[PDB]
Amino acid sequence: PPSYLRLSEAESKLKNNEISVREFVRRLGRSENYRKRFFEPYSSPKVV
Amino acid sequence: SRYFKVTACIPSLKRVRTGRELQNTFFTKLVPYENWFTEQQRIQKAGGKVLSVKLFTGVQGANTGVGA
Amino acid sequence: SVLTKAIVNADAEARYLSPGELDRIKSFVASGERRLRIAQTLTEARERIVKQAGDQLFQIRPDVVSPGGNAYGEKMTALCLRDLDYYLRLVTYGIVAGDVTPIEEIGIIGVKEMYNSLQTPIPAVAEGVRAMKNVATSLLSGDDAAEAGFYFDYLVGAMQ
Amino acid sequence: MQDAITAVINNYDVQGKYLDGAALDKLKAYFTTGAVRVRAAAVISSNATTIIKEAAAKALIYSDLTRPGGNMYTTRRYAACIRDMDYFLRYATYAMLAGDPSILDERVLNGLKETYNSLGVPIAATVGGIQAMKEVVGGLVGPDAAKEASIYFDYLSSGLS
Amino acid sequence: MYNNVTANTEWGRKVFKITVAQFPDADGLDTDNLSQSNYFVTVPLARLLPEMQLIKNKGGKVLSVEPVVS
Amino acid sequence: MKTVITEVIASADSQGRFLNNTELQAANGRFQRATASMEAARALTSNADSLVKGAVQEVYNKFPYLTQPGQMGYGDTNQAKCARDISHYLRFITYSLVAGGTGPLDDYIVAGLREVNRTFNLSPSWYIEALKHIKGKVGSQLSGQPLTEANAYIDYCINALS
Amino acid sequence: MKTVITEVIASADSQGRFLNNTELQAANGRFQRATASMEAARALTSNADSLVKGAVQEVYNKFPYLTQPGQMGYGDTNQAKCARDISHYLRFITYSLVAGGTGPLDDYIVAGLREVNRTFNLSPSWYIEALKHIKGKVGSQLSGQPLTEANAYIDYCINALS
Amino acid sequence: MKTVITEVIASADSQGRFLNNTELQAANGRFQRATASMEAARALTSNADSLVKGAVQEVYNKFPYLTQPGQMGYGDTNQAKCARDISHYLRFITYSLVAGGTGPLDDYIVAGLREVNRTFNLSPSWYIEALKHIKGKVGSQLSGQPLTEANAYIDYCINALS
Amino acid sequence: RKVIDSIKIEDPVKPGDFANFLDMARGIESRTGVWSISYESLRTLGPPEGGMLRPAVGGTAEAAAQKQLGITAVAPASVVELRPNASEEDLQGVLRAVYRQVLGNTYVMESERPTQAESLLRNGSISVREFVRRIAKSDLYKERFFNKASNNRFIELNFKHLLGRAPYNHGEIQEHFGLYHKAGYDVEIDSYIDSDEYIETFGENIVPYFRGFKYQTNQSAGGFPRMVKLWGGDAGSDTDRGKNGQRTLVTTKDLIGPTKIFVPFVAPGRDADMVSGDY
Amino acid sequence: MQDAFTKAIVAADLRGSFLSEQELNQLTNLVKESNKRLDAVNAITGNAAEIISDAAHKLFAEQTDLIRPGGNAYPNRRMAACLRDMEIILRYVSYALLAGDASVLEDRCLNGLKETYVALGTPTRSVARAVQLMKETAIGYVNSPSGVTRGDCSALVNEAATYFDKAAASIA
Ligand SMILES: CCC1=C(C)/C(=C/C2=NC(=C\c3[nH]c(/C=C4\NC(=O)[C@H](C)[C@H]4CC)c(C)c3CCC(=O)O)/C(CCC(=O)O)=C2C)NC1=O
Ligand SMILES: CCC1=C(C)/C(=C/C2=NC(=C\c3[nH]c(/C=C4\NC(=O)[C@H](C)[C@H]4CC)c(C)c3CCC(=O)O)/C(CCC(=O)O)=C2C)NC1=O
Ligand SMILES: CCC1=C(C)/C(=C/C2=NC(=C\c3[nH]c(/C=C4\NC(=O)[C@H](C)[C@H]4CC)c(C)c3CCC(=O)O)/C(CCC(=O)O)=C2C)NC1=O
Ligand SMILES: CCC1=C(C)/C(=C/C2=NC(=C\c3[nH]c(/C=C4\NC(=O)[C@H](C)[C@H]4CC)c(C)c3CCC(=O)O)/C(CCC(=O)O)=C2C)NC1=O
Ligand SMILES: CCC1=C(C)/C(=C/C2=NC(=C\c3[nH]c(/C=C4\NC(=O)[C@H](C)[C@H]4CC)c(C)c3CCC(=O)O)/C(CCC(=O)O)=C2C)NC1=O
Ligand SMILES: CCC1=C(C)/C(=C/C2=NC(=C\c3[nH]c(/C=C4\NC(=O)[C@H](C)[C@H]4CC)c(C)c3CCC(=O)O)/C(CCC(=O)O)=C2C)NC1=O
Ligand SMILES: CCC1=C(C)/C(=C/C2=NC(=C\c3[nH]c(/C=C4\NC(=O)[C@H](C)[C@H]4CC)c(C)c3CCC(=O)O)/C(CCC(=O)O)=C2C)NC1=O
Ligand SMILES: CCC1=C(C)/C(=C/C2=NC(=C\c3[nH]c(/C=C4\NC(=O)[C@H](C)[C@H]4CC)c(C)c3CCC(=O)O)/C(CCC(=O)O)=C2C)NC1=O
Ligand SMILES: CCC1=C(C)/C(=C/C2=NC(=C\c3[nH]c(/C=C4\NC(=O)[C@H](C)[C@H]4CC)c(C)c3CCC(=O)O)/C(CCC(=O)O)=C2C)NC1=O
Ligand SMILES: CCC1=C(C)/C(=C/C2=NC(=C\c3[nH]c(/C=C4\NC(=O)[C@H](C)[C@H]4CC)c(C)c3CCC(=O)O)/C(CCC(=O)O)=C2C)NC1=O
Ligand SMILES: CCC1=C(C)/C(=C/C2=NC(=C\c3[nH]c(/C=C4\NC(=O)[C@H](C)[C@H]4CC)c(C)c3CCC(=O)O)/C(CCC(=O)O)=C2C)NC1=O
Ligand SMILES: CCC1=C(C)/C(=C/C2=NC(=C\c3[nH]c(/C=C4\NC(=O)[C@H](C)[C@H]4CC)c(C)c3CCC(=O)O)/C(CCC(=O)O)=C2C)NC1=O
Ligand SMILES: CCC1=C(C)/C(=C/C2=NC(=C\c3[nH]c(/C=C4\NC(=O)[C@H](C)[C@H]4CC)c(C)c3CCC(=O)O)/C(CCC(=O)O)=C2C)NC1=O
Repeated sequence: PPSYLRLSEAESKLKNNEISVREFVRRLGRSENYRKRFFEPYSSPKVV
Repeated sequence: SRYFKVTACIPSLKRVRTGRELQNTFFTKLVPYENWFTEQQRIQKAGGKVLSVKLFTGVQGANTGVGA
Repeated sequence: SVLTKAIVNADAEARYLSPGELDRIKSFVASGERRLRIAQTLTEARERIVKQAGDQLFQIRPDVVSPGGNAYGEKMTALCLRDLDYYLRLVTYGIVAGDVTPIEEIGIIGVKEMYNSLQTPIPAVAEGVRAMKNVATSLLSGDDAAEAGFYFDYLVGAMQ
Repeated sequence: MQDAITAVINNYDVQGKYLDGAALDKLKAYFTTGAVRVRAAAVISSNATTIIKEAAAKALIYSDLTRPGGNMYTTRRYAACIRDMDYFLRYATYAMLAGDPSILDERVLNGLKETYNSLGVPIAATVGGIQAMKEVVGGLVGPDAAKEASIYFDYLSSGLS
Repeated sequence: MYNNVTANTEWGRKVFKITVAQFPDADGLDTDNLSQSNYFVTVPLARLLPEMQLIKNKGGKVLSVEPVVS
Repeated sequence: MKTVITEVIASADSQGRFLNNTELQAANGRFQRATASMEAARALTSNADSLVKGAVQEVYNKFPYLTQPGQMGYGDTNQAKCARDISHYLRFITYSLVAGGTGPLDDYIVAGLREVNRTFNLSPSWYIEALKHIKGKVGSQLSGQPLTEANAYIDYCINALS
Repeated sequence: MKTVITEVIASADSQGRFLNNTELQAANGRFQRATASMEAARALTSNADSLVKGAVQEVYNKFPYLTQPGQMGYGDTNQAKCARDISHYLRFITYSLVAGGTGPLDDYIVAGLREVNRTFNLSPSWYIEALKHIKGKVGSQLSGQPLTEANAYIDYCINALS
Repeated sequence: MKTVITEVIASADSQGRFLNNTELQAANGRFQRATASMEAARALTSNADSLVKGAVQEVYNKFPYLTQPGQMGYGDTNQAKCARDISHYLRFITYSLVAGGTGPLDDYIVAGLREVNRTFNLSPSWYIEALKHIKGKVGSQLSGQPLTEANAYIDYCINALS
Repeated sequence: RKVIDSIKIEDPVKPGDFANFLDMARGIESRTGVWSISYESLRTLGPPEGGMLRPAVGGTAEAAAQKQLGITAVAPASVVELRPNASEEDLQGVLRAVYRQVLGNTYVMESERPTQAESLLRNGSISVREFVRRIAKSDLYKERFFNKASNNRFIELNFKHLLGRAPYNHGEIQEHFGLYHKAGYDVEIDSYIDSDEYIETFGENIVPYFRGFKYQTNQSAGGFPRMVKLWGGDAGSDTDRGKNGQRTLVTTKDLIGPTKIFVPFVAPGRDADMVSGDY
Repeated sequence: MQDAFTKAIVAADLRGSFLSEQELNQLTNLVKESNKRLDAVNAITGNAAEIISDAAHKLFAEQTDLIRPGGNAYPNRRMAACLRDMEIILRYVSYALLAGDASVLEDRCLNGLKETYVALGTPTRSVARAVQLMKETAIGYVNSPSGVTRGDCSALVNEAATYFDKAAASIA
């Protein structure tokens, strides 16, 4: 991403081993950057 | 806004996986409070060992400012 | 057991056991004394079952007790029958538990890798267990011999 | 986990022993109590909600615990507490069916003491919630099953203290 | 002299001298470092009965008691 | 010297305490049991020597090389000192029987046993075999609680030597 | 908890030693003595109710002034806590009888007695007089070795309080 | 593990002290002595096979009866475990030679020796006789200070067993 | 001519006169084959003969469990003792071992040295036991191990310094603190030194050494891992100058183990108001 | 320390009660069987050395790895420690048997023992086995002794077994 959405503090949390890759992925799933771009425009069935 | 900071050891006991896996089984991870009840059950239903837990983030008091 | 397998389903859905789950525990436990008799008979004839299994095996495939064979020699043979004694034991465990949980963790998960490493023909080995079933099936009266036979055929099934 | 039938097998397997007379006697001692365990589980399961309600009423609510400053103040925490209660009841029912407490260690007690210390959850108050559910259970299940159900509630409660 | 500074009470101020001769008890050979069985302890008055009790308890023989402070 | 009486007194003294009902009950055991003990004692006392000559010989019969020349079961002095030694053991067994405890055995034979036997090249095996034999024959001189007592102390010596 | 059995085991353990004939003789005393002890125990057990009311009253009859207002034998709570306390003593006496030693008395009543009584302004004299009375009446409930046992333990409490 | 080096270091440490000329002089002894020690070690090392078979046999030749049935020099397993045991001794002798002290002998054979031998009914006499024989033959494999070293350690084992 | 219940009878066709399974039971015989292999010797099976000097799998090499825990210089501890008519270096070696053991590896500065006791210990007017008692009642011991800790830490530090072993049960601690409250610290220190465990082992001239790592007679088996918790390394000490000055170890949750029954079943449930009728 | 009577007393006291007629007669029965109990304890004491020795011979017969270099009963020092532990456990089992209660065994011997062995690298399964062998032989002796009056000692043989089995379970 052109230095976009990304993960300020998210990157340090994943590296540092404060957070584990599964966890980081879960954070990424529920975020504005994600809601917009994949759930912003779709009935309830293809977004699932 | 409350994050526990658990630590576990889960030992694979159904498959003898063949590559890597060190960090898969002995690891420290803050997991948010909303999900920590399930993560603990999942560690326990795999014969895992929950070595440590902490509050880490939240105050250990409550009512306002907890369930955000 | 049936209990271990089933309760696990209860706890995982955060609930008490179902009428169904309770019923099967009841039917299972009613079939207890018979299963215990099947294990006793076979425990009582273990040495006969193993050796006669071992003869039946080496006829059907001798090469293993020959110059370039994995079981060639007196102490390389003392180990092959010992492995046959191991699996008969696990079969008695399985029969009294009513499923394979114990049989599986103790002697199939990791095996095939285990046998393979040592370079033993896995089908050679399943003959031998299949041969043990025959000797043993014959020291039991017709009803108990079948009940025992299911556990022998399980091991034969798993090793492949 | 392990149960009475399974424990007998793994306890002997590590010694490489056939099941012998002593083993066979233990397994009989389990099978002979089996039908009674099943009936008791069906009573507990079908009265689950009433047992929690009566146990909370005798040992938790109408108190400082449910008042501001108390750990089961807020609908959130009241819900979490009786949720916990249901776990205990449900797992004790598993332990009693299995005739082995090992599941109570593997899936309930491990780390729970410190989890409760970390959140501030009152341990002594939780034990009373366990021993009140036992009291109710022992009435509902009858002479046949009372002692056998009771022990796994007692296992749970000395596991926290 | 003795052990020196004692307890501050007057009943701690009086130290006495005991010459003993400990005997081999029974039951066992001592192969460790042994000492010649005579010796002497200076004990304050406040302590004295435990010390004489454990001296005569281990087969000992109290040979002399002396008033060294008082 | 260890007896029921000395033991309870030792335990009282060490807590600075008068004898109480616990300690007097104990003493009654020792006194109630004197009759059986002392019957064993009288029987072992009058039927005595031959036990020594029997056991001495058996040491040579079980270790033949013993009674051969250059060996430690040869010549009057070895064979004399052997009889004497078994006699010492039987003597202390009777004392332990009469005393109500192992004291006489502990103080006069057990304390120091191995050091002595090791310096003098005396094998415990002989002494165990002397005692095993004495135990065989005492089977028909006594019975009931006198035999149990005799056995208790013979076995105590055999364990001291193993 | 001090019994003949625990005492001999303690003494063995502390010398790193198996139980020997000395220690088993001791144990036989405790077992031989159980019959008399346990007869005393059963008699003291069923008469407890009245033994307690008898001794409680006797404390007031010997110390008349206790029952006047402003005093410690006045009002339901003092008189209630008194009955209870004598009942505690009789209870531990029966336990000591059954146990074969003073342990129950030592651990539950003697350890700490004076400190407690001194903080709470409880005179031992009352308790001695309660026990002296209990001793008078137990003269006709028992006889022979059961009485001697009952006496042993009652007297043990009286000495603990002097 | 006791060597000249460890001993002087232990003595320094326990006084909280740097190694001084006293301790370094000591170390020079151990280093100067290594040549003779290590020659003994090499000779004992390559002859091990036969030194062991020689001593094993000599145990049977000196105690003929051991090789009869029902005895402890009979059957493959006893005779196998014997060779092994003498081999253990020679092994630790070479180690003690190489190490510059008795440490290896003290830690691996002496500590516990008698308890083990006593539980397993192993007579030291055999082992002394194995070692006396090994000492006889090592008279012609070595000479001068290598022989003195070999002797020092063989004799050390014989004294450990007496 | 007797009972019905011989009804256990096999029902096959019995063998004919030369079947291959009449001489079957004699066919298992006296050769070197699959029927020659002794059955009960299957468990104790080895390599291709691997004879007797193959090392064990997972070798350990004696004094490595000591090396793993780092208790090498301490298990077993060397015995230091004042011989009669000792020289100066002997007395300095004894004094150093006393200051290492009794003061728990904490350091004394040159101003803190109890000098005028040593002029006497060099005289021989006191023994090593009396000198240990005099140190343990002085302010060097009192400031470090008593003045900033609770009674549990102080009582367990007395066992480590004076007796060299760990507390055995809760009864050892509940006996000693009762003596402390009844009779003060001076009788309390004397209770360890006048005990039977001191007089039997250390006598009158032997500096106290570590005994909690080997077996001692009349020990509880919790006494070893408690001593491992108390040990804290060779370069460790019982100093207070850290961030937690003498927090407790071997907590009375160690000394009494499992619990069984009770929680106080209290009622913060509420009761009151009264109206009457209609039901 | 508890014995079987002391145990009764502690449970009674926790009720605030004089001993129940139930508990009284259970203890009257223990006194009834006490001569047999003394013979049973005496059987072990009188053969302690052989019980340990025979257990030992058999343990190393089965597990020849322990007596190889690398093994936990090698060299002499370790074998002596192992022989010593066998004695210690047999000793506390005999104490429990005189007492009619396992507590001395659990409190003075078994408490912490497993964690000690793991710290040391001592194979607990081998130690458990050595305990199983001591049990076989010890009971052998309890059942077949020198001129004891003939009767039934199975109740006591069971109870002794549970003490051996407690120790085994606790350690493995
Ligand atoms: C949202 C709140 C939050 C904070 C504040 C945060 C800090 C933080 N700083 C980090 C590293 C770092 N922080 C610095 C900071 C500095 N270097 C200097 O010399 C200066 C003194 C200072 C800047 C003024 C540096 C250089 C690293 C990299 C260390 C490395 O190379 O691993 C890391 C490790 C992961 C990573 O490298 O990103 C974290 C998590 N993380 C968070 O989640
Ligand atoms: C990529 C680097 C890496 C390594 C090295 C690694 C080791 C490793 N070994 C494991 C288990 C294990 N490791 C062993 C090993 C042995 N058993 C013995 O007795 C022998 C002494 C030894 C073989 C020589 C065994 C038996 C287990 C299973 C333990 C269990 O049953 O849970 C586990 C637990 C998860 C699993 O069971 O797979 C890990 C992660 N993991 C990694 O990611
Ligand atoms: C601030 C967040 C919060 C709330 C709201 C709360 C409610 C609450 N309501 C309760 C009982 C109750 N609440 C009611 C209420 C009603 N009965 C009816 O039929 C009506 C529908 C309703 C009145 C409008 C009744 C009747 C009980 C008694 C129920 C019982 O005792 O079984 C109790 C148990 C008694 C106690 O221990 O206090 C709690 C904790 N607790 C909290 O922490
Ligand atoms: C499957 C086995 C299992 C158990 C037993 C379990 C317990 C458990 N109880 C929790 C919290 C809690 N537990 C309670 C319990 C109580 N409050 C009281 O005052 C009473 C004394 C008591 C009820 C009787 C409360 C109030 C919380 C919420 C604490 C918070 O606000 O964070 C949490 C934190 C995560 C969450 O809030 O869900 C867990 C994991 N988790 C599990 O996985
Ligand atoms: C500094 C080095 C040192 C020496 C030299 C020493 C001698 C010494 N020998 C002693 C006893 C003894 N010494 C002997 C020696 C003998 N009995 C005889 O008949 C023979 C003539 C002689 C052997 C040749 C005996 C028998 C006793 C015990 C006396 C008794 O307790 O009755 C004792 C009394 C303490 C004890 O019994 O352990 C000491 C201190 N102690 C030491 O620490
Ligand atoms: C108070 C208790 C007590 C005991 C038990 C005792 C044993 C004892 N046996 C000894 C010698 C001896 N013991 C024997 C024993 C035997 N010779 C044989 O023919 C048989 C093989 C065997 C008898 C079974 C022999 C031959 C000697 C002489 C050893 C010597 O001086 O070379 C000696 C050396 C002093 C001496 O020469 O008399 C002692 C102290 N001493 C005691 O004071
Ligand atoms: C387990 C064994 C045990 C004993 C023996 C025991 C004695 C005992 N007696 C007490 C009080 C008492 N004891 C009495 C005794 C008496 N009052 C009278 O009318 C008579 C003069 C006399 C009976 C002879 C009284 C009046 C109190 C109340 C003292 C107070 O709190 O002011 C208390 C203080 C706690 C309380 O108030 O209950 C203890 C501990 N406690 C124990 O746990
Ligand atoms: C590291 C140093 C070390 C030594 C020295 C050692 C000695 C030793 N010898 C033993 C047995 C043995 N030792 C022998 C010795 C002999 N048999 C004969 O034919 C001869 C008479 C004699 C040789 C001179 C015998 C027969 C056994 C078997 C004893 C038994 O188990 O019954 C055992 C018992 C364990 C086992 O059975 O292997 C030990 C520990 N172990 C060690 O670890
Ligand atoms: C209870 C308090 C107490 C006193 C009073 C005491 C005196 C005392 N002075 C001593 C030595 C000494 N005292 C002196 C004193 C002197 N030399 C001279 O020429 C002068 C005349 C004089 C100084 C004014 C000397 C030189 C020695 C050493 C003697 C030697 O070792 O040769 C010693 C021998 C132990 C040692 O050297 O430390 C004692 C016990 N010790 C005590 O514990
Ligand atoms: C540093 C100064 C210091 C303190 C403060 C201290 C506390 C302390 N209290 C203890 C016991 C105790 N403390 C109490 C106190 C109470 N019981 C109750 O029910 C009440 C709520 C409370 C009185 C108000 C009791 C009953 C015990 C004995 C517990 C037992 O052994 O079962 C113990 C265990 C050792 C012993 O019993 O002597 C310690 C160390 N020790 C110290 O050295
Ligand atoms: C086994 C051999 C051994 C070692 C290595 C050892 C280390 C050690 N250093 C200590 C303290 C100390 N160590 C230092 C060292 C330093 N301060 C600094 O700022 C520098 C960075 C550094 C010097 C280079 C200081 C200042 C203390 C005192 C800390 C305090 O009390 O506040 C202490 C606490 C006890 C005491 O103060 O005496 C120990 C045990 N102790 C031992 O027995
Ligand atoms: C409370 C009573 C009590 C017990 C039970 C006890 C056990 C115990 N066993 C120990 C060692 C030991 N225990 C053994 C035992 C064995 N090795 C094997 O291979 C076999 C499987 C087994 C014999 C059956 C060995 C070999 C050691 C020494 C370990 C080492 O130092 O490497 C140690 C370490 C201290 C020492 O070596 O003396 C303790 C504390 N200590 C006690 O005070
Ligand atoms: C010195 C301590 C001491 C001991 C040891 C002791 C033993 C003792 N065992 C006895 C009985 C007995 N002992 C046994 C024991 C056994 N029966 C068997 O067949 C088994 C092999 C063995 C099992 C342990 C039996 C069956 C009786 C007879 C029944 C009875 O009196 O209870 C009797 C009653 C008298 C008799 O019938 O001989 C005594 C006094 N008394 C004591 O004061």
